[PDB]
This record gives sequence, C-alpha cells and structure tokens, in this order.
Amino acid sequence: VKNSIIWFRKGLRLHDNPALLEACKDAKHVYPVFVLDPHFLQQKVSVNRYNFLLESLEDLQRSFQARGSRLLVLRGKPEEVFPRVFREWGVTQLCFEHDTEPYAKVRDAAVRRLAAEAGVEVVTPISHTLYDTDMLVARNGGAAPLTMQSFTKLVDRVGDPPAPAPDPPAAMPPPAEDMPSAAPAATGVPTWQEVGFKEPPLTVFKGGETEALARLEAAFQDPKWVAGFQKPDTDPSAWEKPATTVLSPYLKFGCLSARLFHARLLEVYRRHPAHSQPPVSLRGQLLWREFFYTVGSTTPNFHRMAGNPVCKQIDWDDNPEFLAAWREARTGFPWIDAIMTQLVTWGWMHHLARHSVACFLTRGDLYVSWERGMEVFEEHLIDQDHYLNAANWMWLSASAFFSQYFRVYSPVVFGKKYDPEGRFIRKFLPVLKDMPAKYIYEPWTAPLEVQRKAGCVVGRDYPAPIVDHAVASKACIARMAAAYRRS
Ligand SMILES: Cc1cc2nc3c(=O)[nH]c(=O)nc-3n(C[C@H](O)[C@H](O)[C@H](O)COP(=O)(O)OP(=O)(O)OC[C@H]3O[C@@H](n4cnc5c(N)ncnc54)[C@H](O)[C@@H]3O)c2cc1C
Ligand SMILES: [Cl-]
Repeated sequence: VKNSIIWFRKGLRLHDNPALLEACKDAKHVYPVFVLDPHFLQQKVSVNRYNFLLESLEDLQRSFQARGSRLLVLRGKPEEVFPRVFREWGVTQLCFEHDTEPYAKVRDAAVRRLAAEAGVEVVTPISHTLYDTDMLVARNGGAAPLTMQSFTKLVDRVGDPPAPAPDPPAAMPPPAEDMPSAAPAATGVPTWQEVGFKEPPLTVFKGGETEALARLEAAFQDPKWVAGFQKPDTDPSAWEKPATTVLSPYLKFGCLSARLFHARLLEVYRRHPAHSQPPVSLRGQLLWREFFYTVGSTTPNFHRMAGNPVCKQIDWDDNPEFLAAWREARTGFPWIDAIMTQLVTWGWMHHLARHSVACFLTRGDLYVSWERGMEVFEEHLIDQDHYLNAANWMWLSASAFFSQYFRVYSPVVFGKKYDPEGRFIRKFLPVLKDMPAKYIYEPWTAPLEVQRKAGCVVGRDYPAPIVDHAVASKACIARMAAAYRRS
C-alpha cells in the first residue's frame, strides 16, 4: 500500500497545493507534517511573525480535522526526524513544495538522500512562485534578467503562469492509528508562550489560509480598485484601511497561492480594458516578487554585500549610535519614528513607508549599511522574505537595481503630502497626540509654550533630531557620487 507524507515548510494552505494532491492520490495513509525546531530561539525572531506562523498552523489543523485528518507538528531537525518516521509509518512517498532559498537547498538535498536510502519517492512541484524560476532563466539564454523591463518581457513571451491546482478531496486518508511518533501530545501546535516568548504579539493581522482568502475576497470586492491599481500613487499613511492589499505575510508563508492571486487578476483585467499595466499594477507587484526571486536564486551571496556580483561596494559607516536610534524609534523625526514603531507593533508598513526609513538609514541621512537595517527588518516584519527583503534594501541604498542617488526623501516633507494633520503620527506616537499639526513633523520648531501646552517637551518627552537633514543628506549625496565614480 501507499503511505505518504506531505511536508509543510512554506505553502501553508490547502488550495493550489499540487504536492498535497499527489500525496493523497491512491494513498492509504497521509501524514501532514510540519517540522518545528524547538531550540530556534536559542540562536532574531519577533513574537509577531512567529505567532503568525503558529496561527497559520492552527488553521491547517482545523482544515485537516474537517477532512478526517490531522496536522502533525514534529519537534526536532528534519535530518534527524525523517529517517525515523520513514520506517515507522512505512512511508513510500514524500511530497513538499519546492523552495529556492539557500538554506532550503542544503536542507532538501539532505532529506532527498535520506529518502533514497529508505526507498521513498520524492515529488517536489513548484507552486510558491508564479513560474518555474529555473525555466525562466533557461528561456532567457541561461542568465536571469537584471531589469524589470526585460523580465516583464520574458514572462510575456512565456505566457500565463500555470493555473491554480484543484482543491483537495473532501475526505483525506488519515494517519495510521497508534503510531508513537504521531501521538497527539507530541504533535500538537504550540502557543507563543510555550515556545519561550515572554511578551504577547501586538499585530492586527492574523495568520492562516482562511484569513488569506478572506483578505483576498475583500481586495476584489471593488474591481475598479483592482483594475486601476497604481503602486506609487497609494498612501503610506493610511492605517485604518491600508492603501494596498496587505497580502505579503500570507504570500510569504504560502497561506495564499500566488497563482490564484494571478488568476483572479486576469479575470478582472479581461472585463476592464483600461486596467493598469506592469510594473505599477497589482500584477506587476507579483512580478516584482517573481523578478527578485529569479535574480536572487541565481546570484551568489545575494543577502550580503561582499561577494555579491550584483551589489555595489560602498564604504558605509560603522555607526552603532545612529543604528540604535533608528532601531529604537528615537531619531527625533516623528515620521521616521512612527514608521519604525509600526514595524515593531504591526510587523508591516506600506511600501513607501519602508522607503522612508530605509533611505533615512542608508544613502539618505545616516549612511549606515543596508545590511544592518536589514537585520532589523528580518526580526520584526511578519512578511520578511529572504529575497524580497534583500533586493529592496539594495534598491533603497542604491547598491543594486536602483541608481538615482540624487533622489533623497525628506523625513519632514514626505509624509506631509499625504497626511498634513499627522493622523498616522498621532496613532503610533501618542506622545505627540496634542501637538498642533503645524509642528507635528518638526516638533523641535514649536515654541516652548506650545510644547508645554501639548505635554511634549523636546529633549524630555520626545528626542531632538539626531541630525540636520539638510546637512546629513548633502554629505551622503557627495559620498554616494564619489563611490559611483570608481564603480
Ligand atoms: C526596504 C524594503 C524591504 C522590504 N522587505 C520585504 C519583505 O521582507 N517581504 C515582502 O513581502 N516585501 C518586502 N518589501 C516590499 C514591499 O514593501 C511589500 O511587498 C509591500 O509593502 C507589501 O504590501 P502589500 O502586500 O499590500 O503589497 P501590494 O502592493 O498589494 O502587492 C501585492 C504583493 O506583491 C508583492 N510585492 C509588492 N511590492 C513588492 C516589491 N517592492 N518587491 C517584491 N514584491 C513586492 C508582495 O508579495 C505583495 O504582497 C520590502 C520593501 C522595502 C522598500
Ligand atoms: Cl521628498
């Protein structure tokens, strides 16, 4: 008989799961498995993203139980767990979604070799990205495109991505009974308290495939908004109703299929001929994700500067004080500090909000390496993606892809074009809730009587600006320009 394992790493969903479909075909028993390293905090990871993962696992548990099955959360490392459950469950097939991250290639190669020794077949379909990213490179002549212009024309020559896979059957082959490594107590989904975290999560975004589909439907409730979507025109200060879809944490963990998202977009585009085109459209946003995945998976040392063939070598400053003030949201610029407070509270900010704080830390004001603020984003972002976090930080620092270092965002003026009243600032920085709007972006310019009346005295309740933007940006521009000369 056939006994299979469907190994979850990414792709925490039931819809568009060709690996799950194969595992259930002609199967007597199916073992849904997620492998959790219980010593991961003994390394970096915030409770916001880790609880998002746990909430996504609890959603899988209810979905499997509704189909007569169960999700098994095995504790330990995959290389040590799988050789045991292969013989214990009489496994003949192992299925999991393909992953192109560096650690994923080392891990999956080791489990493949262990599966061959136990006579287990390995089926690894592609469904985390829109396309077979290795196919895109081969179609382009053996090298990945380096511009969105040429990449968009590559996929247009390939055609539509594959259609989403059909839903799994209403009843699934359950795990075998009385298997010791499948005991319920050892295979349950833990809470954030049990994994070691002390402080509770504060994000307003809940994980799971169910919430992902619900937020997807809410996005397509207004087809004119989907059709005319222009990414650079959205509002970074919108927080009650965010200006974009906020589907990034669900695409990161695979709670939502990128191919289902892409198929729903094509349904809308066929009915609206004046719809927006790449790269500014919603489809173009999925293409930015596919573009950086294609470039990153074929570039060595992509998440670093040294040894990176696509990254420009700049002599960034080793300034721990600027990094600490930026990390702890005490730079003195309320627009910057409010965004960084949103980073650690929600784990998500708008794209242009990430532009403001990344430009401020790097090529704009503080001249700190993009790798340092990178590690800050990697800790708190609930949508942190190894290839997207890296490529966009190389973009904002003018180290890769982007080159117009004369475009420097202002930490004072940028947010005021969207939110002159500072409603976004008063939300995440309640110390300035009573500050008049004339000074909410420049509290240090308010007279001392205004500061006392509002209960926010600069230097006592809110810090002074760490730098003068006119002075700091003038020096940073002249240092980026000289670097590009030797480049
Ligand atoms: C410094 C910096 C770091 C970033 N780090 C991440 C990260 O770790 N994870 C991440 O998902 N995005 C990252 N981004 C990209 C972008 O800011 C987010 O994808 C976006 O804010 C998510 O909001 P949304 O889901 O509403 O996007 P929408 O505008 O609704 O776009 C839909 C989807 O397209 C993709 N997408 C959108 N913009 C980009 C982009 N610029 N690059 C790649 N894919 C994109 C995402 O999967 C997103 O969910 C980063 C950007 C910057 C400037
Ligand atoms: Cl500006």
